[PDB]
Formats: sequence, C-alpha cells, structure tokens
Amino acid sequence: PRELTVIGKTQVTPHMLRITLGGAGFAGFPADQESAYIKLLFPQQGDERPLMRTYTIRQQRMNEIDVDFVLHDTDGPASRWAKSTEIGDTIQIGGPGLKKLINLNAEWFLLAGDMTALPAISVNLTQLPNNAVGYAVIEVLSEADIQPLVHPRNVQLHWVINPEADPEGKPLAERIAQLPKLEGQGAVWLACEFSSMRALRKLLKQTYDLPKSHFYTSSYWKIGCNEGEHKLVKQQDEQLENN
Amino acid sequence: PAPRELTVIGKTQVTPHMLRITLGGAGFAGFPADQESAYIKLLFPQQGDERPLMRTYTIRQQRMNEIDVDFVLHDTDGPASRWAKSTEIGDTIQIGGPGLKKLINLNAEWFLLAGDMTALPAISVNLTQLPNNAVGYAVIEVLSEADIQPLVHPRNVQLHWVINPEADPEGKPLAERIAQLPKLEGQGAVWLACEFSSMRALRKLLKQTYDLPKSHFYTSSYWKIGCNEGEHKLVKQQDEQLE
Ligand SMILES: Cc1cc2nc3c(=O)[nH]c(=O)nc-3n(C[C@H](O)[C@H](O)[C@H](O)COP(=O)(O)OP(=O)(O)OC[C@H]3O[C@@H](n4cnc5c(N)ncnc54)[C@H](O)[C@@H]3O)c2cc1C
Ligand SMILES: Cc1cc2nc3c(=O)[nH]c(=O)nc-3n(C[C@H](O)[C@H](O)[C@H](O)COP(=O)(O)OP(=O)(O)OC[C@H]3O[C@@H](n4cnc5c(N)ncnc54)[C@H](O)[C@@H]3O)c2cc1C
Repeated sequence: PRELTVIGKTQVTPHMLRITLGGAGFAGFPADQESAYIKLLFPQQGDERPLMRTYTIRQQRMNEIDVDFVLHDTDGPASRWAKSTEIGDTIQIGGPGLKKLINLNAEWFLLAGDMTALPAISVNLTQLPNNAVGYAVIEVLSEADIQPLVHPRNVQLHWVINPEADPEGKPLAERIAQLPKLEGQGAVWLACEFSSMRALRKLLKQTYDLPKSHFYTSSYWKIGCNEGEHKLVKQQDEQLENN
Repeated sequence: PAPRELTVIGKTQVTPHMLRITLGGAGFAGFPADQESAYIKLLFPQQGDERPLMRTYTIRQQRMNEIDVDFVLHDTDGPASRWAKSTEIGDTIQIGGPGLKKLINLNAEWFLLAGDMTALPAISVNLTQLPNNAVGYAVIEVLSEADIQPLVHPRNVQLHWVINPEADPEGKPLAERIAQLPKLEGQGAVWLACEFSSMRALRKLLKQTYDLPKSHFYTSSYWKIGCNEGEHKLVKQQDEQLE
C-alpha cells in the first residue's frame, strides 16, 4: 500500500478539514481520480491488520490529492487523525476505487447528500454541462459549513442545516419532497447517513421510478456504527433491495 | 421579543412572478411548530437612527429547521420584493413573528377560498388542511397563465383561476367570477384575502349571498394599490373598525 505525506491543511469550513497528501509515495498514482474513493489505513496496537476508513478524493493535482474530512461528533480514528496530524507525517492509503459519477445522459440532475458526500457532490457538479438543470441538496451541520460551490447556473443549490443527524432520516427527504418535481429524463445521485438514504431512496423511487443506470444511492455512514459495523448494515440493505 | 436572524438557504422560481425563498439556520431554534399560513414580518434596516421597515409575509411551508416564504414579484418594487430577487444563499435577514394563523373554519359542509397572489400561499396551505371529501371552490387571481400552480387540493374543491395582469382599483375581477359560480347549499365557511378594493367587493358580495357568521367568514386586505405596507395598515385598520 502507498505511503503519502501530509503537505498541507486547510479549514474549509468549521466542520470540514481538508488534508493534502503527496510526497514521494504519490508516484504512479492514477491520474484524474477526483470523486473516486480511497481507504485510509490506521495501524492498530497489537494487531497486524489496519483499521480502514473510506474517504473521497476531493481534488487531484499532478503530485497531490486533497481529502476533505467532516469533523463529526464522536471522533473516530480518521477524524481524530485529521485534526491531530502534522505536516510531514505519513499515512498509508489503499485505492483508488472506481469512480461512481452521476449519469450525464439526462435532461435534469438531482444530487443530494450530507457532509460526507459534499466532496463527491462538489466534483460531480463540476462535471455537469454548463446548461444543466436540476437541484443539489446538501445537509450541513451549520450555516458556516455552506460552501461556494462551482455549479451550472440552472442547477439550484439547496442547503439543509441540521446540527445533528436525524435517526428518522427526514431533513433531506422533507426538503426534496417539497421541491417542485422535475420533468423529463433525469439522473439521480445521492449519498448520506443510512436512514436518510433509505428515506430519499423511497421517496425518489416513488416520485420518478428511474432505472439503476440513472439512480445512484449509497449509505456513507450510520449513526452509532463505526465504519466496520456500517459495512454490514449497508451490504444487507443493498442486497435486500436488489434481491 | 428580539427578532430571529435566518439564513437564505435556497431559492426557487415557482412561477414567473412567484419566488420562493427558504430560510433557516441557528436563528430558527425554538421556532414554534406547525405554523404554516401564519404570518411573519421581514425587517429591512434603514439608514441611521431610523427603525427598520417591516413587511408581512406568509409561512408557505415549514420543515424541521427551515421555512419557505413565497414572494410575489409585483409591479413597483418595494424593499421586500427587491430583496427577494437580489438576495443570495448565505445572506441573512431578521424576522418577527409568527403571528396567529387564521385558517378557514373546518366545521362546515362546504368551503370557499379566494384571493390574489399575495394570498396564494395561505390558500395553498388551507387547501392541504381540508378533508379529502371537501366540496367548494378556491378562486385565485394571478398575473398570467404561467402563474397558475398545480395545487394539492380535495378533488371536489374546484380550482378557478382569474387571469388579470394588473390589479383593479374598482375590485371587480374576483367578485365577478365568484358571483357567477353556482351557489353552494348548506353550512359554509369562507376565507378570502386580496388587494383592498377587491376584498371590499368580495366581502359585500358574499355577505349578501351567504350571510355567514364571523366565525365562518374571514376577510382580509393584504395590500393596496399605490400604498406601501405602512400606508396600507392605516386604511385597513380604519375599514376593520367601520365594520
Ligand atoms: C464511498 C465513501 C466515501 C466517503 N467519503 C468521505 C469523505 O470524503 N469525507 C468524509 O468525512 N467522510 C466520507 N465518508 C464517510 C466516512 O467513511 C465515515 O464518516 C467514517 O465513519 C469516518 O471514520 P471515523 O474513523 O472518523 O469514524 P468511525 O470510527 O467509523 O465512527 C465513529 C463514530 O462516529 C460516527 N460518525 C461517523 N461518521 C460520522 C459523520 N459524518 N457524522 C456524524 N457521526 C459520524 C459513527 O456513527 C460512530 O458513532 C465516505 C464514505 C463512503 C462509503
Ligand atoms: C397577513 C399577510 C400575509 C401576506 N403574505 C404574503 C406572502 O406570503 N407573499 C406576498 O407576496 N405578499 C404577502 N402579503 C402582502 C405583502 O405584505 C405586500 O405585498 C407588501 O406590500 C410587499 O412589500 P414590498 O416591500 O415589496 O412593497 P411595499 O413597499 O409595501 O409597497 C411598494 C409598492 O408595491 C405595491 N405592491 C405591493 N404588493 C403588491 C402586489 N402584490 N401586487 C402589486 N403591487 C403591489 C404597493 O401598492 C406599493 O405601490 C401578505 C400580507 C398580509 C397582510
């Protein structure tokens, strides 16, 4: 696995901390992997297997990537590492995985997620055509966490300010259910906390009934679960769904 | 009662002359629940020692941590309509309220709602509170056919749209439409709000047609031609006393 060096830190917003990774270990990293996922490896005391955490490549340059960390409640190893790490420190990473961008063969676009998906949504918005139409709906912890995102003028940005994730999964789904319905062939991309993902998925299956080719949904974390516990819930739900 | 500072977190052009602004954030904490169709006051600060100007708007929709307010993009901009067009996500505004909501009386066999675009938000909310088997009319005066909206409503509450590009100082359009509707049989409830002169014409008509108790007969002037809201408040208070 690759060893990258911390060469910068940027407080993007109060709860979003961006780490730049590069150095000699970056050599050979595949080009143009923005929005692809990587795995951060955290060594464990007394265990040869690392703990692993999934993050998005927010930006990529010739010899560097940026990774954006939500400074979430209830630190885990990854959010602790992001706050504590110092320039010059190194971290092993695996990946990148396959990019899962929104389908561009569509007349309108609906993107939604919470702050764990804001990096990927940011990248997707830069890949939409300039004449694109639709919505990007993002749940953030505070108004200060709103970002000035690049986006097509007619893809309307909507921010939902929710200081604590809702186990009932309402805030994003309630906002989107109360937006006008989009007409034409659409593409949907959403990722957020597990319960909000299910609520959005249910709502959007009912509103638009889109094929899987144009309907990406993913749970990125779950309240009360560290990432290992989350992967199980997620696989069970994606199977129960697909079946 | 110190005003709440809310952040603009979304904008949606509902129709060409109806612009919906979503407001929320930390200033929303504690906001009373279930206040759709209640009024709020927007504050526009003035130069120097001057107290701010205040404008009255309706809570169109309410969610966990935000409200939507629908602005008519009316002829002859005032501070509120100019503000709605120019404001950007991230901007803030102070609000007062909510006031007491005045929903149509539900103890009735039929329902008649009427108003112009300043009343379309409250009428929309009222239509969602009626029982599904409700019978009657909702008659709305809009500036153009494009300002007609696909409102949720009981199937047997019939929507009627009056298309009038400029308000009538004699107050004829809504009244002439409603005077020619079949008369409803049974115990009724009426709710109407529009430009002052049309309000007077409708109140007179429906007092004569149905002569309902005040418990079941709501009328309100929401604005007046040639008057800013301060000038309007005086006329409205004088007319409410005469009654
Ligand atoms: C494909 C993919 C891409 C992702 N990209 C990013 C990214 O770019 N940036 C990012 O910040 N996250 C991203 N995530 C989410 C990230 O993997 C999880 O948030 C992970 O749980 C964080 O690891 P951790 O060590 O801090 O917490 P863990 O040890 O996994 O969990 C500790 C505790 O924190 C809670 N918790 C975890 N995440 C959050 C959160 N966001 N809000 C509130 N509580 C939380 C857990 O429920 C648990 O209680 C991505 C997830 C996936 C599946
Ligand atoms: C209880 C209540 C609820 C209301 N809810 C809403 C609401 O949800 N949405 C909404 O748009 N309005 C609503 N109104 C009406 C709103 O208060 C007035 O339209 C207000 O005058 C607009 O403020 P302004 O600063 O733009 O104009 P002002 O500075 O008050 O007036 C400027 C000029 O514009 C004219 N004008 C004002 N409104 C209109 C109009 N609708 N059409 C044409 N000319 C107009 C005035 O006559 C004046 O010449 C409500 C009124 C009341 C009493």
